Amino acid sequence: DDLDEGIRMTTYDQYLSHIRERLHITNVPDPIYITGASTPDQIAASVQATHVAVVLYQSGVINGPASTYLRENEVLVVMPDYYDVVSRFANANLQMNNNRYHESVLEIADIFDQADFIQTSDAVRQLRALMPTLSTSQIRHAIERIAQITDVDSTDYGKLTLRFLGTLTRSLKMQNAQIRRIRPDGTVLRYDDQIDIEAFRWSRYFLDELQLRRLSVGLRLITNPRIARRFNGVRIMYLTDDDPDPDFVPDVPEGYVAVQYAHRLFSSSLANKRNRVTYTHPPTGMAYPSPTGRPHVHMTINERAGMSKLVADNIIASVIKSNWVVDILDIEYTAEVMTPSEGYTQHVDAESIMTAPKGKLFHLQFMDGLLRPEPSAFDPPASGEDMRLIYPLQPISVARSMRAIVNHNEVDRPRGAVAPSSYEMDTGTLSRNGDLLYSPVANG
Amino acid sequence: FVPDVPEGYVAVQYAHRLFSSSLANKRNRVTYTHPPTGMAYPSPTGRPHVHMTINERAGMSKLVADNIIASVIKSNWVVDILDIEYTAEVMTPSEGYTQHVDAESIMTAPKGKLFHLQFMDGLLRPEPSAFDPPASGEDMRLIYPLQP
Amino acid sequence: LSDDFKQISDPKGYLTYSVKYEDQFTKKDKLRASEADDRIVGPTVNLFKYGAAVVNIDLNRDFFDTATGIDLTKGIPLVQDLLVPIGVTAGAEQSAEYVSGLLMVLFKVMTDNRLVIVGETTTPMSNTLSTVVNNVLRTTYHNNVGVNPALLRDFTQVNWLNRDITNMLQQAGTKYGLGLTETRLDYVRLVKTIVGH
Amino acid sequence: PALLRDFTQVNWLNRDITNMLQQAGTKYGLGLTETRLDYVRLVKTIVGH
Amino acid sequence: PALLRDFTQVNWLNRDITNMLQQAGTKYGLGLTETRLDYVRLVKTIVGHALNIDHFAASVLNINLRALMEANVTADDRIKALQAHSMISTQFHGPNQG
Amino acid sequence: KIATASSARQADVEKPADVTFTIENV
Amino acid sequence: DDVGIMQQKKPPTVVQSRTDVFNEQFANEALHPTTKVIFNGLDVNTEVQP
Amino acid sequence: MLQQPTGGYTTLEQFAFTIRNDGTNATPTQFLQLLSYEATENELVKKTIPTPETHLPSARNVPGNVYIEDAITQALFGISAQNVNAHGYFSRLSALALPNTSARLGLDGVIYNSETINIPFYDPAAVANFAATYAKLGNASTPRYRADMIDIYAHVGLELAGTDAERAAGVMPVKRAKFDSWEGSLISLSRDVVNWKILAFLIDLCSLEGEALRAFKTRNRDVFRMMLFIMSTAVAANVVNRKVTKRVDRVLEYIGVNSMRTAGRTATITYDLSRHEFAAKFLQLTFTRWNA
Repeated sequence: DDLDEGIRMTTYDQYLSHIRERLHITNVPDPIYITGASTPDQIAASVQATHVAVVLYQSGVINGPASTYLRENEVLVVMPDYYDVVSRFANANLQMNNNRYHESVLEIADIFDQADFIQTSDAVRQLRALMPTLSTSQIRHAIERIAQITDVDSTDYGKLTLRFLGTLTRSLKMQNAQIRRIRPDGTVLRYDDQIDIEAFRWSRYFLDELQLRRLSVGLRLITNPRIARRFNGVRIMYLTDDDPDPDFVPDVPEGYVAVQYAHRLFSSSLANKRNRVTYTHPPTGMAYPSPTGRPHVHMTINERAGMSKLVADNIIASVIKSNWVVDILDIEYTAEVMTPSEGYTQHVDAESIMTAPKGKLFHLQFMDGLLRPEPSAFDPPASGEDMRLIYPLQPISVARSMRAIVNHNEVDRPRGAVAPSSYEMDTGTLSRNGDLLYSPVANG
Repeated sequence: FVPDVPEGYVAVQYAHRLFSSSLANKRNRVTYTHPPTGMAYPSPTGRPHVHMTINERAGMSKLVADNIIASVIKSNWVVDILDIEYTAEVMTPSEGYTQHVDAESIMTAPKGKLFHLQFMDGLLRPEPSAFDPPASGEDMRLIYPLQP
Repeated sequence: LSDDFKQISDPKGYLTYSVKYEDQFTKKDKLRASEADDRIVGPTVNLFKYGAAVVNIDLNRDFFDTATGIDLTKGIPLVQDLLVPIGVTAGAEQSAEYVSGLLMVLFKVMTDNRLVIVGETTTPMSNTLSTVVNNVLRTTYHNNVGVNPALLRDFTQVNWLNRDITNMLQQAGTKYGLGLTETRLDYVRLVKTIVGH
Repeated sequence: PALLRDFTQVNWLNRDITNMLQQAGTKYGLGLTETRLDYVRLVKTIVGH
Repeated sequence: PALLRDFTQVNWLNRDITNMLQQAGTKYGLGLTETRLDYVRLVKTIVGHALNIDHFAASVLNINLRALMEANVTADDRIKALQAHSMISTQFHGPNQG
Repeated sequence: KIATASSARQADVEKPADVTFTIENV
Repeated sequence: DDVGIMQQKKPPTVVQSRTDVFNEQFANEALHPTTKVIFNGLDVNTEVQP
Repeated sequence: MLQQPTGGYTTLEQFAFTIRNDGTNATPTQFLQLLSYEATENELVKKTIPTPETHLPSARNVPGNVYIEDAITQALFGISAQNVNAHGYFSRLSALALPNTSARLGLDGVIYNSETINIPFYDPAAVANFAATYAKLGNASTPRYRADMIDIYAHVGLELAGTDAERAAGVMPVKRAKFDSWEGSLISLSRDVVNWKILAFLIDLCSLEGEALRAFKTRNRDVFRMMLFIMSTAVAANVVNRKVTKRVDRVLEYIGVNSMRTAGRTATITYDLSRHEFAAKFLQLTFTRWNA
């Protein structure tokens, strides 16, 4: 089975936030619950009734014909929770497994056929995933800040200004909010075209149509890989500076052994009248007081936060003397790509990479040494060796359109030279409706 | 203590012809060609474990000497310089090392110079307290006796 | 009238090419374009000049200005004091600034109410242009042509680049074009006729 | 002492504290834990830290 | 004179020069040309230029170039000359022999 | 002479639209 | 492909100066490429040949 | 996608290899006819080639379209090729080795990550077979995996100069090649070879099996010999001219003996040590495949 293939399913909270109000607004019966005695024909009648291909799950183990129907028709089951999901399905083949699934964003547009009530896409979810979880006051701070940037006097917004109670702030959070009539009890009523005006039907995130149209293009821009120039993680490996390409990531050598960093791996210990920072290899169990003579380790450091200066220094010393590879994942960095004539203006000692606060943004520099000209035949030999420690874990030249605009010889291309993508030049046409289009590839 | 040459090292007589400048990736590196295999190693970092023997440092390029010590450090070469004569002093751990000899001088002095190496007898060195935190850093020795 | 838009000529984009040069490289031969072809192809040739070490695609700092709060001196948009800790000053060079940058970028795009009006435009005679340029040109074009690598064709003195760009431009699936074009909206009026460039 | 976890350089202590904090019967927390809004004003009243 | 074609305002000259240049047996050319020695290096690449110059001088300049091109003098040669002029066991180091 | 490096980036020119009083067509 | 005539920019050149005995430490090691070299007097190729 | 012909992609006239001979087009074999050898007192015995390492460069994602054909041909035959051992290209080659990769090898020899339908490309199974060995060019420089740069050249000489009897025997006298030649013949030949679409050659060398592979090896022996010839001129200790009866005969001493020369010279292309590593590795793989 392809990762795309299987039984689509989502948590009830997602259904409530995103699918349910839309169903309410389209005047269709609420989707049927699926007990263990649900025929595929019933699910079909439900799906054609709601025009949505969604069924809530109620209770019991679902029979296999229903499962094959749900799978063949890509129907989205809604679940109370993700505990013991396999227990909810009959397994004629026992192929289903709690660990065998593929989490992925599924745009509402792939479900609903009515474009009128769908303003965004997956891009907003991705952008939100970038955001730290915010307390309501942090949300208010964000909104007040954006208001400050756009020269709005946001004073008293979101606040009750009482004569005797003073000012009181209420939460500005109201994600997915809709305008709705309430019964005098205070409880919400479902939208009714008969009494409520059409404008209150769906709120469109309280944005102007044109603002939405533009918001779409902006979302495409924001999630473009070229703009995604904030990188996570740095491999630390003691190697000679051979490769011109900035985006070089040394491979871990064949003999190396992966080891997650943990405080427990390092200890004080006696060794030849010294209290050396012994390291114990998790496989062999062997203790190694000296940074020299340690087994080839590919150590991963997900979080530096508790690490002692002694241990960090010992890890670096192992990188250098025992030839460790240490992938530090906690690091986030911008990455300027220097050209050989401009050198490295900024420097990062190993200590600072190992001790910088989490959540601070490092600014690494990486030479593109492809434009270094050949040495003279009579330049004195270098007895020494230029070395390098820091490397990216991911491609860094994401913004790079072209490279090495010079001739090797007069006619040959320099190795690693980069032509502009054809797409940068395609300037096709306007669509029938005015959207930009690339030229047709094949004539048909 | 005279460290034993580890198994798998290859004996190689030093000769002037083993080292030369050569182009290697946009630099004129001091290349070393390994007499068994014949292979050239532009950099000190990748070289085969070699038990080089230097019967005489006369005529040796200083760049080559830097290269050989570099291979001592990076390629873990064991080089034995028989030309050298030295007096020795055994320091007690309490008096420490009052003198040091650069590998540069070991490599560049005229034959007939008499180096004075010092050595610690660390037998009486104090043992660390059981609860004292480890210190960073590591003592290393580069020059060794060939004889008791 | 309500000022719903921001009429402007010669629009600036969200993305622009940035370029780092190694100045020691310089072709010995001096290419001699006609004055017209230099009027069109010039700003392109000048920017992707021989010796360009890298050519990046950055967010246009001129558009995502400090007035939006965005800083772009690094690889990424960065906005201070948007996503912050409460009860303490936010640390300098905090990573969350990147996310704020994206928000302010998204927002700034969401609110771009620019409405292009045709700027000054030349109409070269065909004979005044090299044929390769003339095939791309469509009668008129703005005197402020931006840059496009497609213009480098038969103009860059770098051989492999010319060969590669010529390949992509001779593919059926990609056709560079510049200047006034036959839009579906041609001859539609709105006090003034709409046209495509 | 619960805060010492993965910060104390003393190994056994961090191991013991990690072990306790990983038991079902005990869980350190550094609140806020419980807001209570008013029924009319809809602003927070009594929080539990 | 081959450049005079379609440029001299003398009609008969243009007609005659055009005749000679349209003969198969004579082809004027100017500027950079595809020599057999293209891409050969000698610190710098060799190239050919069809220059307006008498063939004697062209010949001599070509001779001199090929003379330099074939010499294959290297550092080893000069090192050897130095060794001949040095006290009998001096050692020389530096440039790659070639 | 020392080898050097230098950058460039395409300039903005987005002016507000000119207010002409001449007209192209009858 | 051509040889550089202008003075090229180079990585910083730290001279390690190894002796018979020393205490190696790698706190504040540079991350950028660096040319560690062992001897102080490496300008040895003096005699220019015209 | 181009379906591979039962004879291999080299059967297609689009991939035909040719070299100018004093400026006129000619098959490599009829250039090799002009070659003549004067044997010397020394001998080339061919040691067995060590079997190539199982390890492959990590199939790391990289931005852009790698131009692998030009990288290999430049590393082998180009004037002063640079960055021959830069890893990225080869990581992409290893990505081509994967069972269900989205990467494609264009007939241009460019490697595309996207499935770009507009550009014709070699059959993915065949390029998987080709990359599965040739990505090992990527670890040419790693000390663990450096190929012998000296003894392998015996094989080169055997496959070039060696008479069928010597090729059977596995030993030949060390030889001095020579041919009637024009100015810059070795550079021009190297230029003629660097333009070759050798990916078709290697892909056919890997994907083909049984009778087809053998017929390919006989049909293409002269091509491989021209490649070997360019390399051998790059490594020959000495190359000179000999005036005889108003005709210059180019002379390369010696075939099959790598001098480990690195300094550039007028007469031929030249390997920097990195190029030497690369060519040695390439020869290790290519002869391992050719002799099986």
